[PDB]
Amino acid sequence: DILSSIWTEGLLMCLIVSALLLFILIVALSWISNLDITYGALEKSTNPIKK
Amino acid sequence: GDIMIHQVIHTIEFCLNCVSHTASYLRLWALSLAHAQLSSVLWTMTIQIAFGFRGFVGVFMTVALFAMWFALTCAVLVLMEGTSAMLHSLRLHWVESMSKFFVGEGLPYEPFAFEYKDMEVA
Amino acid sequence: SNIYAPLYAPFFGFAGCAAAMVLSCLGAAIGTAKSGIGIAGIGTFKPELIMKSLIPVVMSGILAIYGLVVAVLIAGNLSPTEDYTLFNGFMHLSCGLCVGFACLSSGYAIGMVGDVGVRKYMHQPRLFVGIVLILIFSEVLGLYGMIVALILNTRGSE
Amino acid sequence: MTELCPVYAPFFGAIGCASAIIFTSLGAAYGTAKSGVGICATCVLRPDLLFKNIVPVIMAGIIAIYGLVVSVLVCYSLGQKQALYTGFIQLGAGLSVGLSGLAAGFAIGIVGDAGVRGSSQQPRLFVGMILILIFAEVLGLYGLIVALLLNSRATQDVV
Amino acid sequence: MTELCPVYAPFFGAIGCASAIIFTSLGAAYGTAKSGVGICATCVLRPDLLFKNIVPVIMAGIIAIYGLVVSVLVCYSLGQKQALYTGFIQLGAGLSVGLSGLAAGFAIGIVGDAGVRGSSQQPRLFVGMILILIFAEVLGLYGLIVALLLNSRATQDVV
Amino acid sequence: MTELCPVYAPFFGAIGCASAIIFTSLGAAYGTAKSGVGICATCVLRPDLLFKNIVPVIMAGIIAIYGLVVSVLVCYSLGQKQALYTGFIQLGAGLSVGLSGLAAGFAIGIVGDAGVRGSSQQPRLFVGMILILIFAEVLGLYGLIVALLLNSRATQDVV
Amino acid sequence: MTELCPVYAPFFGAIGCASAIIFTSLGAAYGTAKSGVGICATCVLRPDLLFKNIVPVIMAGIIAIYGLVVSVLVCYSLGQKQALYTGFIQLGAGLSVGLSGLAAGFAIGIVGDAGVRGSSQQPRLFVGMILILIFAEVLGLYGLIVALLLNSRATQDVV
Amino acid sequence: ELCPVYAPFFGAIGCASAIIFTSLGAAYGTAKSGVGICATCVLRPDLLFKNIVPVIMAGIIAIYGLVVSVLVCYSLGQKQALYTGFIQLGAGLSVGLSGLAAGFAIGIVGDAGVRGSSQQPRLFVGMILILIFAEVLGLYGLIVALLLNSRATQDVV
Amino acid sequence: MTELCPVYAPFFGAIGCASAIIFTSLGAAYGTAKSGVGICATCVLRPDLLFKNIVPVIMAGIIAIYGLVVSVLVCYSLGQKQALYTGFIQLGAGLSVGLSGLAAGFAIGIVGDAGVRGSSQQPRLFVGMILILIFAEVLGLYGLIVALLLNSRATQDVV
Amino acid sequence: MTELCPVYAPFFGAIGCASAIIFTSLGAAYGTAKSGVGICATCVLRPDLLFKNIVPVIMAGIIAIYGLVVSVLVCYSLGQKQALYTGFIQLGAGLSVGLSGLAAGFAIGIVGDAGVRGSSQQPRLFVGMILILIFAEVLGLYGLIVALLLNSRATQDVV
Amino acid sequence: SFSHFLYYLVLIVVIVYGLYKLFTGHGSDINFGKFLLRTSPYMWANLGIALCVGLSVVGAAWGIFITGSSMIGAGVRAPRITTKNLISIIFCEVVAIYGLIIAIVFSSKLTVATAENMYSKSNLYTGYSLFWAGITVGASNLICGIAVGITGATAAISDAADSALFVKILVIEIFGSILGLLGLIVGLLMAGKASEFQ
Amino acid sequence: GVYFNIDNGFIEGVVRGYRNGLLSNNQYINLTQCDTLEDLKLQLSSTDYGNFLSSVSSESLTTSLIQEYASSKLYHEFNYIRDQSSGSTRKFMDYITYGYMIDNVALMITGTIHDRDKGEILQRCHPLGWFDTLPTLSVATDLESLYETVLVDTPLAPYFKNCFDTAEELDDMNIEIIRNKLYKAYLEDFYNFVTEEIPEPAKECMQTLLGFEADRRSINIALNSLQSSDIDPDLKSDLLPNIGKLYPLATFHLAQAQDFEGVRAALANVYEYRGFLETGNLEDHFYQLEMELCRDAFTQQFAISTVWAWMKSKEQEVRNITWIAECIAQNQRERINNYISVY
Amino acid sequence: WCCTVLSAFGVVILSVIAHLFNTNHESFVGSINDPEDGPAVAHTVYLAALVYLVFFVFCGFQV
Repeated sequence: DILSSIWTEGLLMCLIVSALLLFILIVALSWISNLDITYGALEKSTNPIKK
Repeated sequence: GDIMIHQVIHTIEFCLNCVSHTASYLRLWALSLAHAQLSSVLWTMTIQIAFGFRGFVGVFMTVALFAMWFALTCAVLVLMEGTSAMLHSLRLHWVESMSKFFVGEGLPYEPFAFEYKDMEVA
Repeated sequence: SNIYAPLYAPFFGFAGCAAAMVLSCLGAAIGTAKSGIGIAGIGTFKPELIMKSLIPVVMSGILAIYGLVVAVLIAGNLSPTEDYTLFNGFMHLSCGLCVGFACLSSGYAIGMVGDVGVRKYMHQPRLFVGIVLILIFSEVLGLYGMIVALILNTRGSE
Repeated sequence: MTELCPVYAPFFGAIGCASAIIFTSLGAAYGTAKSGVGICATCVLRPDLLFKNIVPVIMAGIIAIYGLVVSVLVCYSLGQKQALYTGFIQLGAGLSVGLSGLAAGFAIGIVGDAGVRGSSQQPRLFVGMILILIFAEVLGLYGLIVALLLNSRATQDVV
Repeated sequence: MTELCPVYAPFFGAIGCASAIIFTSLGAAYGTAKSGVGICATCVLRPDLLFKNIVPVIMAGIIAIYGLVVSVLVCYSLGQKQALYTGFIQLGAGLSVGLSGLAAGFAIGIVGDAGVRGSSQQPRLFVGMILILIFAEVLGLYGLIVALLLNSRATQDVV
Repeated sequence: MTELCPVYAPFFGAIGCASAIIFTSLGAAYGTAKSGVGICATCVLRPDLLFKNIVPVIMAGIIAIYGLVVSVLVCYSLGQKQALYTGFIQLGAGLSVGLSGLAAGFAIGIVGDAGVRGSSQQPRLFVGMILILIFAEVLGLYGLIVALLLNSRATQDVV
Repeated sequence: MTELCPVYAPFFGAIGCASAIIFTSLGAAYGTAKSGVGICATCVLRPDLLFKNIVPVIMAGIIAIYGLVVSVLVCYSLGQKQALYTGFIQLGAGLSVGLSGLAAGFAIGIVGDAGVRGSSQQPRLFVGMILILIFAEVLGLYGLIVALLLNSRATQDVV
Repeated sequence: ELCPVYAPFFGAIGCASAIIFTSLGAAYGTAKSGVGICATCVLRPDLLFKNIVPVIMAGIIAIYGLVVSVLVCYSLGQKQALYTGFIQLGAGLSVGLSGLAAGFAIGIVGDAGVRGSSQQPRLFVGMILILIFAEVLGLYGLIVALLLNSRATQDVV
Repeated sequence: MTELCPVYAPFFGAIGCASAIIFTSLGAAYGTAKSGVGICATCVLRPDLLFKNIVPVIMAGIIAIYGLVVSVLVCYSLGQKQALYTGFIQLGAGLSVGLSGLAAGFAIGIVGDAGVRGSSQQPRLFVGMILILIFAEVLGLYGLIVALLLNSRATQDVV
Repeated sequence: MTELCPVYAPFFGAIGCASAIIFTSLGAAYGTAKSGVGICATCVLRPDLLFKNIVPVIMAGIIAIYGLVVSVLVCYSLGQKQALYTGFIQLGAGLSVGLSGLAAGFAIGIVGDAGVRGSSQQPRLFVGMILILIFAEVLGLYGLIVALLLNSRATQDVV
Repeated sequence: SFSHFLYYLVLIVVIVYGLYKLFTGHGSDINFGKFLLRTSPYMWANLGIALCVGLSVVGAAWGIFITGSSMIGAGVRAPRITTKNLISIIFCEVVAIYGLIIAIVFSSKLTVATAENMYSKSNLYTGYSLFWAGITVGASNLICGIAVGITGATAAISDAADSALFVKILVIEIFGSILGLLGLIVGLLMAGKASEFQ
Repeated sequence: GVYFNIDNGFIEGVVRGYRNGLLSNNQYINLTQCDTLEDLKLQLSSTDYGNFLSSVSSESLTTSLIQEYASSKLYHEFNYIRDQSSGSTRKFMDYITYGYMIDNVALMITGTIHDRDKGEILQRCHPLGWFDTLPTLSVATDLESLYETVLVDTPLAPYFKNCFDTAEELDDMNIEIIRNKLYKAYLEDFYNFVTEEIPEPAKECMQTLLGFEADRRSINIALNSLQSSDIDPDLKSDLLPNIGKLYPLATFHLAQAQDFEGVRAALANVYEYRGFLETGNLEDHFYQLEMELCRDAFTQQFAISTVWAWMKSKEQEVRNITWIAECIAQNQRERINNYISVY
Repeated sequence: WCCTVLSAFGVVILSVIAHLFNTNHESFVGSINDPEDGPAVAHTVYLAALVYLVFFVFCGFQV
């Protein structure tokens, strides 16, 4: 009943859990790094009618 | 001291720059090998094929292959890598030599003189 | 234990039922969301057509009901004290993939068709019969996968 | 489970009978969505052409019919023991009909959108449109023939 | 079973039989979609050319005919307990013809779209456009002939 | 099966034989498609250049012929009990010819397209077209030479 | 097969022999394609420079010749019972010449394109274009050097 | 046991990559520099010779790749220890990817420098200095490759 | 290495502890950054609302509190010879609270930014804003209570 | 290689200690980059606040200080004859502190950039900057407490 | 696309590995069944619970901000919509309610097992049941929250125009929430047959 | 369009709320029967505009003041939305702004060919196409100096480098060639940007609507060039927008056309434009089609195209208000029903 | 004019390499991989030098 010695069942569980963890981490970083600041409300535009 | 900020950056810059130039001195080796084995391969694949079977057609074969070898040896080598090693030996004098004692820029001296420039076109 | 019924077959059966339910829900939600886009788009101008044009939302709900029926009629005949052939496990997996992907296809089709048809129903009213006809075609598309799912389970449990 | 007929043999057949209806449904859904977009966007201007432009939707649904037929036949051909050979053969049949129907559905959707645009443009265009659409349907028909032949070949000589 | 004839063998034959029509169908679908967009764009304006400019779709269907022929030949040559060699040679023929047909369909679709756009204005361009279509078609013909040669090598002198 | 002639050895040969027509078919198809786009986009104004500016299509066909020659040469060398060494050699030869032909087809497509668009206005661009397309198709010719040397080595002094 | 001469040893050698010609052909094709676009667009206005601006095309041909030489020399060294050491060396040489030639083709195609567009209005930039093309060519030349010296080192002192 | 048959694989891949990655880096550098030069020298032919410098001292990266490749392959062996192969692979990767980074930097810095020098010539020295500091990256990669391969046969058993 | 207590059992507990703070910190940082951008955009024109619009930042901080509490409780429930049961309960609690806190922080940030931009216009939107923010915070609270229940159950009948 | 302390235990310790500075440095670098972009954009018009709006960079550096201190405290307990348990614990500490610091760095960078752009136009906003930015910092702080607790749990009663 | 090329690379690598294992004659070595059997059922059960509650909350919060951003955007001109439209938030948070209920129910079926019991038939059944029920609930409520949030945003936009539009559009969100209710029912049903690990 | 609300949900909500403020047909009918301009202001105050115009006296009220104040409110709203936008949405609105920055820079090169006056041009330069360096661009006396002032440091760089040379625009007329070719390049660039960096359905409801913009530009070019034979067709081909339903097949015949009959033959070629120019004036039918496309842009919910639809709808709504105000002040009430309302 | 200096150096180079080949020198011949056959290759290189001298005469007659 011994599965591939290199990829033991414990190591398989470790790597599938780590793959799920890294997938969640990559999704979260894809969302966070997608943040952009609404520059317009911050910078002072010299538009005469904006002011 | 008030010039301590300049002194510390000068000191760290000097030590790291000395080790950097001493390392950069290895690309004289690098260019030497580049030239040596590049000439080796060019000769091996032009003149070591020129003789061929030494037949009547072999005469034309060696003529054409020596023509190609000379064209490459000039245009590729002495122009391209000749200028490359010229400019690299010049990089020596830009950075490694002058950064040690070239204190800074000075006013160029251009006296008011004629030069007979633009004989026909300008 | 008999070799034809390994211990990991419930994994395959429950993967089938899970895929069935989840992906039928996904297709139904895509359909109902895009249909809701269309409904809210036409509501501002011609609100009187909302009740008549609500059909795609009900159709997506019917799609979800198809998915639920398949999922429950898979999950009914699975227990830890009963024999469970790996054949039955793959039959339930095939059932789940069948219904899930088929209802996802039909849900996407209902979503797009309902969106465009409802948005263009504001312009002239005769489009409603064509919209409902195309929607019936798109939902019987998922009904085909539903029928395949039922026949697959009935063959597997036998 | 004999080495001709292993315990995991029915997995291939299950995946085949799935993928058949799956991929035919994908193709039918894409074709129906594209054609319905065209119909609902052009019948606003020419409402009298709707029951003529509806034909692409029917021909897209024919792909779903093809997948339904293949899946039903494979479901008949399944069995706990069966053969590994039957597994591969009906997997091939399912994948063949599914992908052929998916290609047919893509082609039907694109050409149906274009022809439904052009029908209100020119009434005579419809005969050429339906000819092109038949030529696209023959793709799904070819896939149906291949799947049927594979299913027939699957069982007759297994042990 | 035997090393030369393992039970895993018919996988390759079934996949070859499927792909030989799957990929030809994908190519024919792409060609028919592009050609149909071209037709429903042009023949709106000059409906008297919908007879003449239908042949790109015709040869796109011919590609699927190649796929059908090779697929049914493989299916007839299929069988349980076949030599593993037969499985690989059939899969090789199937992929060869299928992807050659896919490339041919890509070429036919693109060149047919361009040619029908051009011929909507200039009629004399039709002969050159059909000749380029013939080249794109003989691409798939090469695919068919190599598949047929592999099929011929598949049967005989094999244990 | 012995270690030098294992059962899975014909895998490499079959995949090589398939790819030797597949990849060259994609190359020839892309070249033909883009050349046809160019000629059908610019020949509508100048039909007189239709005969002259079709040469990229013929050269793509010649690339396809290269692939077919390699494919038939390898197909005449497969066998159930063939050496693994052969299998790898004709796989490498198939990849070499196919991908070299893919590159050549890409180059000829791009260059023939740009060339016909340019040469519509300027007649003497055609000689430059011919020269550069020869220098592009010698890519497929070089791939052909590599494939021929590999195939000729495959069957020699092999056990 | 012994420990140092496995049955799968010729894999690396054959795929090195191939990958050399594939990747060099890809680089040559990319360079030829971009150079051809440039030449056509630049000498449709100024056709007298056709014979001159063609040089990057021949330079890409020289890249192809580099790949051909590496492949033909590696092919002869290929052997049935060759040491796996020789297989790894041949694979390394093939990759080292092929990818280097692909990069050289990338660089020379971009430079040749842009330079021939520049030379349309200003003629003295030709010499600088030639020099930069030589500096791009020397990269493929370095790939040739490394591949040839590995190939020579492959066979000598082998079990 | 310390000498697997697959040990030369790592050395062969290191030798290959040492020229591969450096060739790609130098190729991108030369491509960007050349397009910049020929985009600027159309409006100013005479400064061509001075503006060529990005191409030369980007191709220095390919020179480094070649020299590492030769000094690694001349340590390849049929009976080389797994450790020799791994050290050769490490040196090859180091030089190749360091040269790739240097090629990226040199390419775009030289592009910016030639665009700037198209206007006024005093930017010449500054672009030289910046691209020196870019090429020193391939220099450090050469250093690492040299020391690794020097150790690669120190006390091999 | 007990059968019930494998040496790698502490993996799941340790990684659950790490993730319980990692994902909650990711969500809290997203919420705080988005809310801070919203505040900087809304009180640059009306800095009188600075004291009010800060609350979503505090809610993101409370999400971070949930993550910290779960992580420290897992720390206290973390050992060397603990069974796979305990390690997996710690993993499950960590993943549950981490995903819940990440989503809660995401919603808090986005709603807070949109809301403060609205409240720049409408003063009475702040009740709705706090209401929706509490509804979002209850999600992280739900994750916290789930992790609490698991961890409190993690020492029931351990070996 | 005892079961409790495998020879590959130091993988987890080394990777945890490495990541503890890697991810914290990535977060700090992103924070300093965005904040510095904001500073160079704002202080060009308002150089008076150059020394005042510098604090986002200050606590972005404090994030890297957290990374340094956690890595150093991990190094104090990293050894050869270490149990898989304690190696995994210090890996978990490394990941926790690194990813919490990375989140804090993202939040600090975005908040500080927005704050400097706003505070170029509103003195009253700087207090809101400080509050929001301390709230961003404290998340990485909580990650630091998590890592410290894991390290404190990584040394006692280990075999 | 570097990511897409990476996906194609990993796919071709796994296909090549499978082909190598099959060709060598050890194709049976890659046994998915053996992998399922030798994994502790606690892994499946606890991942099921964790992803159940986590994905339910993820869908809930996703829909919440989708509807909330639009609610605030439409509330700048029509302040009256917030109270009448918080029903959208309720229907979007009820999916998190479902996730919490199923998580706490599943926690009951999580017990210890003896050395022989660990991999028993009932133990494996329970582990896999909890896993797939958790996935079903989590994903079903994820897409439920997505649909409910989109519909609630549309309802906010419409209620910015008139209240009758909201009253008529609430049916769409009702069915969207019925999606998650169906997920609740089916997950609870497929997990009811599972007995605890004892 | 599920991801759309992560960054633009609030903006979409505010834009839809503004859309709920668009004048309905009943509002337009009420404004039509206004006796005088002051009564028009009084009845308009009942709408979302409210007391926007109460800052000026009744006797000082005029149609120009009506346009100025209503367009100022429009520009305030747009600037607010842009200031509260982020990322690709901000770039899209920036593109919109470039759409009028084209006109402002074209107006600014006028008065630089003949540097008679400045400052008053800046006052006349409407703020929707404003950029920060425009005041700096004002001081540049020489045309070339202004050219490099706009060739760099302005978003006008790609269009100017696309088809212009620093000495070329001296000969070219500002209206006939300079502004029209700049609109051309703007339309190809904007259509490309939409095809690259936009989500569905905002995709389609941008390509169709920008194609309509290109088509109206092409029709105006074709029907204005016939009166001036100095424009040779090849330049006209270089002037046509290269995008839209007309391209490829129709725009070539429009370029080669040399009379009204030829333009008619090449124009009724496509569907949407039979009888489009045969009856009435181009402007009214073009605005009606623009309103139809905008209405559709509002049928979509989760599409960033609602910003463009709101912009064009509100601009034509203020144009309708000004048309009614003129028909009342000029007492030309016989053609007051030329306003176009689709709400 | 280009052929002038090319042939100028070619005559000398061909003559010297021919002399080395005819002298049976280690650095050029003797090794197995070398062509050996010193007299034959030397005669061929003599002929190459002769034809380059012919090109010299032909090109220089234009001066």
